[PDB]
Amino acid sequence: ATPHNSAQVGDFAETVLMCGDPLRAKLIAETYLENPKLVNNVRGIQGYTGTYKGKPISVMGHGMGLPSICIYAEELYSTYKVKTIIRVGTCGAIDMDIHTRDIVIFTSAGTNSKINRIRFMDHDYPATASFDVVCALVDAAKELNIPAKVGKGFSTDLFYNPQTELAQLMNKFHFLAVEMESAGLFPIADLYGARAGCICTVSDHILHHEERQNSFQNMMKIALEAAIKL
Amino acid sequence: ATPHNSAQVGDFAETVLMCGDPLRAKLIAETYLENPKLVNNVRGIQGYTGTYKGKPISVMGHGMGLPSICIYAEELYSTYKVKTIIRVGTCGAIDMDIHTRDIVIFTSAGTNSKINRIRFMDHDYPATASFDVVCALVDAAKELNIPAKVGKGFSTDLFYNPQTELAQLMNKFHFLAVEMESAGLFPIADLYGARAGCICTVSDHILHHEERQNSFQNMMKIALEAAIKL
Amino acid sequence: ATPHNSAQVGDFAETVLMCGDPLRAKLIAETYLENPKLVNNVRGIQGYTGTYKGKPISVMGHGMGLPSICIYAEELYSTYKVKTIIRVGTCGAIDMDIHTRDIVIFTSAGTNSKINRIRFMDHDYPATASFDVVCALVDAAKELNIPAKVGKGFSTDLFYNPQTELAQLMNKFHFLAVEMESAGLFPIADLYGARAGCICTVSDHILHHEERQNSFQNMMKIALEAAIKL
Amino acid sequence: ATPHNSAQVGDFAETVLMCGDPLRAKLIAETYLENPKLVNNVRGIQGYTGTYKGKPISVMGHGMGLPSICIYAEELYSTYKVKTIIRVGTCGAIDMDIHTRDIVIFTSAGTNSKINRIRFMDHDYPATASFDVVCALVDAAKELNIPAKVGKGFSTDLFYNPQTELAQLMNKFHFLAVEMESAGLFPIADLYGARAGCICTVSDHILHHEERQNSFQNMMKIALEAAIKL
Amino acid sequence: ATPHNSAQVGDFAETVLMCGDPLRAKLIAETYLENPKLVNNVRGIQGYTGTYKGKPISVMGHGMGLPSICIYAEELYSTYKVKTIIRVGTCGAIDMDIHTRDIVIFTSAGTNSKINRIRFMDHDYPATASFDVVCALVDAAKELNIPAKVGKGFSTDLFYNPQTELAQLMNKFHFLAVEMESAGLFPIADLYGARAGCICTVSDHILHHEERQNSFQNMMKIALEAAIKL
Amino acid sequence: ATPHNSAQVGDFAETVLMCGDPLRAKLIAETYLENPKLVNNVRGIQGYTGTYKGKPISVMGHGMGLPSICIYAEELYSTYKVKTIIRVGTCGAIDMDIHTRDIVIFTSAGTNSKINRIRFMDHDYPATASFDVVCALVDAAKELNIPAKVGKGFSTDLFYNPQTELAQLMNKFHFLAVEMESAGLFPIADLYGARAGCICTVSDHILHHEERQNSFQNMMKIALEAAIKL
Ligand SMILES: Nc1ncnc2c([C@@H]3O[C@H](CO)[C@@H](O)[C@H]3O)n[nH]c12
Ligand SMILES: Nc1ncnc2c([C@@H]3O[C@H](CO)[C@@H](O)[C@H]3O)n[nH]c12
Ligand SMILES: Nc1ncnc2c([C@@H]3O[C@H](CO)[C@@H](O)[C@H]3O)n[nH]c12
Ligand SMILES: Nc1ncnc2c([C@@H]3O[C@H](CO)[C@@H](O)[C@H]3O)n[nH]c12
Ligand SMILES: Nc1ncnc2c([C@@H]3O[C@H](CO)[C@@H](O)[C@H]3O)n[nH]c12
Ligand SMILES: Nc1ncnc2c([C@@H]3O[C@H](CO)[C@@H](O)[C@H]3O)n[nH]c12
Repeated sequence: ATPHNSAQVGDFAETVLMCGDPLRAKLIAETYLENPKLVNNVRGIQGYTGTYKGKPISVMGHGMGLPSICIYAEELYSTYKVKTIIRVGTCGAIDMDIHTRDIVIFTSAGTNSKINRIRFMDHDYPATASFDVVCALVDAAKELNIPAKVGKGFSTDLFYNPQTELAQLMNKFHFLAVEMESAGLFPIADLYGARAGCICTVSDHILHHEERQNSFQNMMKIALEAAIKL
Repeated sequence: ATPHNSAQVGDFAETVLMCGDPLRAKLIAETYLENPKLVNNVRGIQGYTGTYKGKPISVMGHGMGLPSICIYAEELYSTYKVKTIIRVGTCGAIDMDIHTRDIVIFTSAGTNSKINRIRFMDHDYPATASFDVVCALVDAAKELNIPAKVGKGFSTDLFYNPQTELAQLMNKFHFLAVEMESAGLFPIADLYGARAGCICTVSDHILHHEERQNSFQNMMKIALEAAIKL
Repeated sequence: ATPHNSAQVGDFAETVLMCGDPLRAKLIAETYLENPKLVNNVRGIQGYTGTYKGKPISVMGHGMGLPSICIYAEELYSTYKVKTIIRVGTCGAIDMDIHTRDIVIFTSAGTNSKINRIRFMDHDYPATASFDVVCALVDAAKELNIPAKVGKGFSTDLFYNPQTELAQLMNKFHFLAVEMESAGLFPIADLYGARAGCICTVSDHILHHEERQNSFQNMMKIALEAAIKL
Repeated sequence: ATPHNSAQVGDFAETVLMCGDPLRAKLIAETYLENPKLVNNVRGIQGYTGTYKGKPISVMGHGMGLPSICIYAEELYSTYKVKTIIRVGTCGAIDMDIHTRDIVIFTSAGTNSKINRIRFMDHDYPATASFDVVCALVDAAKELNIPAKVGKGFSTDLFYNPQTELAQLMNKFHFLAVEMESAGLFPIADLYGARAGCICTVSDHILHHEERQNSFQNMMKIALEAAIKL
Repeated sequence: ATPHNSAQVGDFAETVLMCGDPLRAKLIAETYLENPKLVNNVRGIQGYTGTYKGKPISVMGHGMGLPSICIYAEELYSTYKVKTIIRVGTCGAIDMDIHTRDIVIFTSAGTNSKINRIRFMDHDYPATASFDVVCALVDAAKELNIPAKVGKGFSTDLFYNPQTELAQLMNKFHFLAVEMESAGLFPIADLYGARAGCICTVSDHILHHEERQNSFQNMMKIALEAAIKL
Repeated sequence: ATPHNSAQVGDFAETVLMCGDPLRAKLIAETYLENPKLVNNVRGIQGYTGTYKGKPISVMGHGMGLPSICIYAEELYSTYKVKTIIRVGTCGAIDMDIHTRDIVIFTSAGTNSKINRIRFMDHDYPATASFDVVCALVDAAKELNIPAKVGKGFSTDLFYNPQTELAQLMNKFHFLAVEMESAGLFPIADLYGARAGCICTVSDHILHHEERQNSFQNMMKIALEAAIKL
């Protein structure tokens, strides 16, 4: 149906969990979904659809960077009529009080990208996570009683950032972590009157980089349960 | 103590409700606070401190525009050691599904101002409301069972906006309303490791402008109760 | 008539003196105007109209910041058909040769605001004071023989400026002082084919902060006489 | 060795051909390389190393978008000491005189991304292809006598571009096609004193979208031969 | 002494009149100066020094565009210790009330150039003419009783401006005319604590282009007399 | 025919060599052209037309700066129907491996100017030299066996650059030299579906400034021969 998706309308669940790593998405499909079926693998993207506790749910990779997830997210809402996209994955801690292996739920995401300024008449668009998804993710975290920090994230265009001072500036403003997609995903959801959210497990710390899967499985539990709540 | 505040450290409660209209703040102090005392009136700003259900609370005007509230907010967190600032007031509906007299709770605020880009190395800072305050405001709204829409707000520098197309662009992205301070307030709270939030009652609709105090008193109830919860 | 002015067309003189402090405006009305009448107090803005040496003249507060004065100024020219707005007030010296208590007449004003770029296709708009008003203010200063420095001003959006290097950069370019409205006022006057100007008394020095009312009364004399000349 | 590459220094040839589609890279490795060995598959990126006409050569996917290829390209030059990266792939024709199935060799690439402005003090960096690689690609095209258009490319951040007028603007300036990586790749090569180039086969036309593999195999022949020449 | 001036310190008068056309400068030197001597002709720039009513005065071309006059102006203030530069020349009327052959005295100049933003931390620098020079030029105009309009000018980087809407926007803001140097000249004078001004004769109208030398000689009279006053 | 050219269509050859210095252009016309005739001298621009090895060719000055060459270049392509403009001249070495007296052929040019962003919807336009002209210039250099470096150039708006760090940033990215026109010339050629190129002789080094005509005559030989090839 699309240049990046061979699947047809209906093959994707109304709720899709996405992570950058396509192999991670395959793993997630085999590990948590029941009767998972490969619905799209254009570009090895590993798009699957199965069920969790009886409900339809899909998992697919989204690549790295705002331009990448923007392609997939817009096609999903627009063509495959998806309603909710929960980004799942890793990120780099910024705040000194945030440590590796911690779980973070984004309320919103800043960015050094130009995409949102392009779509918003060169103004400041607040890439905000859908309050529904934020609440569902936090409640899931509370019900499962899994500690999770909630707050600002930062979607960078440069994993290897030349502006070495930015890290400290963000720490002063208490940004929790850095990843590379949220800032792009959120506004697209708004455009389609749909929902988006993000939950990540800190894989490294950018201000002083210091059992890893345990944190990941917990994050997955939260995303999954939150998906059902939604 | 400051160029805009005659009061001294301790005169202000750790939680302050602020609105643009200084007379509105005087009214709020006389109407909802017990034993309200004028603690600052530099520039007729009408800063009062009293109690609500036994707890210390202050109300003060903040003028109109990001530059204005930025002055007051930074002095409060920094000098008067305030912990929470809940902006209370009016705003203009953008979204067609939002009508005059509706109540809106901001998750965040976009802006055509340059302030946040100045403080954030010319990047996109997501002016986000403190998740605690957003939750407190929403729960108060739920407990009081008062309908309130939650979502993106927009803090403009131009009440009379030359860019007449912006209104429709924002409606496409589902921004709820427009006011003139939130985008400035939120980042300052982050800088001081403190909290900020905003709740407004739609006084007009910018896309087709269509009992007004009733909506205001309800909004005040929510802000007040949320203040206690915090 | 307007969301910020209860007065009607004709209640305001064709020449209005404005300052940020509403109480200062009340003081000015009681101290220099004859038969002053409160014509607008929406938001405690303290708008009065009286006469000086027989001629009709109004004084009103304009709040702090470009967004604030922009609201008032545009309503005045547009709705109340005002012809001349002379901003009166305080400011912070930048230039080392300018000392506290000095009087400054702005030829123009720079700014870190985005407003003028928004109204001028993202280009450099030179927020310039009306040559008539500049001349009237300087001549008044000469006739009264009151020393006054004439030159560039700077309208900041951040009273508490994070960019601490800006102050020195401006001193190198010989900006006289900093305030928070002129840059917004001037272009609006141009749009309405009307006039605007600004005269301030240095209340503090930002590069080395070092009887204060005496300087203020002198500034007021100049503004007042210049108003008559216009 | 890197967060995105499991391989070690020496596993990659000094010349690497990269395309967005990881499956395409696997295909290229199986189809044109002799004794291809998977040297990196972190994130299913499909990184192989084999030989072409006796010389060492690697092929790897780079994902979609500037942020993506920027990660891979910088790690390759920096860590794996790669000297030449030739981007191979598809693109969308812009120019009316360019038709689907045509082959294009980029002299340089424009972009709506902010990455280059971030690394170049907010100025205009001309993302230029290494003259050596451009010449090698063109000579290969001449020696093989395969028609190929040479000129400007455009690396977009938005496959689905909101600014629908851009396409025509680019056609007026005679940009040949649009893809999503070149603009990011070129400057990185410059930084490492290394080389980069790009050759694409038009898969679609954005101004009037109108046997496809034949054009692809030809493009591959050129890239491959040019690699040997380098 | 400089890469663009063969003359040495002292060869130039402290007051220099400059125009874009080098032949025009030669003409001005032969027509109004007594005992004019060629002090610099690097690049055929036609730099002369002579006397007017006994006082030392120099005239030199400055080429077209901000980058050009910026070179000459900075070398003059810095190396040749010039104190006052009065730009003399032609310009294009913008305002409908301004007609060809009219004379205009710039209070300041806007611009679509990036130079001032580069030297002013990306903010809005108000390219303002030295109040002394503006006054000297206006008084000369009054004493000679030669009608001259005073107000905003615009220094464009594009004589052939792609943005065809700008002309009307500027007419709404009442910009008097357009030329290509003032915006660059003024800030440089500020930097050197020196003076600069500009007076032009409208040679064409950009909104409806409609004896020409007569207007020029009048403009020259004003510049010359103003030079003596300074 | 134009405000800057007295000549008429046909007076200029389809190939024109341009340099900033008008006297240099006169010299070039007298030194290398046969039967050179002055076809335009508006503003002492020194525009000549003659023949080289029997073919029609014109040489004209273009002043200093992008705004300047932009005027001349656009009039030439548009009005005088010129097909190829080869910029000839001097420049300042940036790269440490480039020394005074070296010859440089630009593949493209970066810039701190705003012109290209104005004509390209505020995006990154890659000011690229026509591949034909680059090839013709390089082949001429090869056939004459005259060493010449090929690569990125930088067209500055500020000969005296306040941003002293830029020089080192450019050296890290391996920009060869700096001049003041190329970035403006290239995009104009693209707009008119015509060709442009640039070849310069390093007159100074900006990172450590260290027989000069010999290098110039060699550069001229290359430009001239390349002109014939085109
Ligand atoms: N410290 C970090 N910085 C940027 N991105 C990431 C990530 C995520 O993984 C990828 C970068 O490695 C990308 O998809 C991003 O979302 N993990 N850690 C990161
Ligand atoms: N439609 C509207 N647009 C912008 N601001 C406001 C407001 C609020 O009141 C003031 C503008 O009238 C300002 O403080 C803003 O926060 N109400 N309605 C508004
Ligand atoms: N040093 C300073 N910086 C900025 N603004 C001001 C002012 C004026 O008073 C207010 C800031 O205190 C604001 O209205 C501004 O115009 N005085 N001194 C100032
Ligand atoms: N019309 C088009 N627009 C943008 N990118 C592409 C492409 C390439 O394929 C991906 C987008 O589909 C991305 O990697 C880009 O480089 N092909 N066609 C394209
Ligand atoms: N309509 C116009 N637009 C831009 N510049 C000018 C000029 C002046 O002459 C040159 C442009 O022709 C340049 O130096 C500029 O200052 N005259 N008329 C102009
Ligand atoms: N180091 C340098 N920096 C900038 N421009 C130049 C030039 C050329 O000569 C003029 C500046 O002197 C201008 O036309 C530019 O293209 N030579 N050396 C230069």
